[PDB]
Amino acid sequence: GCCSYPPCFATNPDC
Repeated sequence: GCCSYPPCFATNPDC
């Protein structure tokens, strides 16, 4: 998962 990449985590802050 791209959870360790800011913009991706921005769409998934729940990670």
